[PDB]
Amino acid sequence: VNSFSGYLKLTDNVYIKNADIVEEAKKVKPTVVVNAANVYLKHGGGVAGALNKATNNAMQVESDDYIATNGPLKVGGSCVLSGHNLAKHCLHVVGPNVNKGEDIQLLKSAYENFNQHEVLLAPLLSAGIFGADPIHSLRVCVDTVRTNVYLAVFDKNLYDKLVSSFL
Ligand SMILES: Nc1nc(N2CCC3(CCC3)[C@H](CO)C2)c2cc[nH]c2n1
Repeated sequence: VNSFSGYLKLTDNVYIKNADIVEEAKKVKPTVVVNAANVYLKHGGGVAGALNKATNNAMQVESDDYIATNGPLKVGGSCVLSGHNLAKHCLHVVGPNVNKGEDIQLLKSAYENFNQHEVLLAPLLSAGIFGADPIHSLRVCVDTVRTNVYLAVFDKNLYDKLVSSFL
């Protein structure tokens, strides 16, 4: 039993909800919140920009130190950093950005990072400003993640379309 509330159960391990991931994180304080990161951990917009704003830019400060030490992530890769006031940890995961020409096959690799964590609150990778089809992203998530994933979907219209079209 965990503290996630009001989710629709999609499969054995995947749950979905129409919710702002920022407000969901602040209420649940999950062990792991997933950020829709880029390789430079520059959290300017989308889910990343919103999560960082909620940390009063502490996420960005921590991220800049991480990059200065380690260099950029790989597309499809991840790193674990602090969750600040939102979660114990933030798993920064880089899904491919279609608006940069990045290979969509890397979306499966991106979701594989979730399997290193027993329970996660996450957005749909490569959705929103990353330019991929959120329906496809959900399919890859379901077919790749084996740990317990709670998806927060910001747009109510998109949430209903995801549910109604789910196979
Ligand atoms: N669950 C959730 N998702 C977010 N994003 C941003 C927009 C897209 C649609 C294009 C990509 C995704 C929809 O879920 C993911 C945000 C941003 C702020 N808060 C959020 N909360």
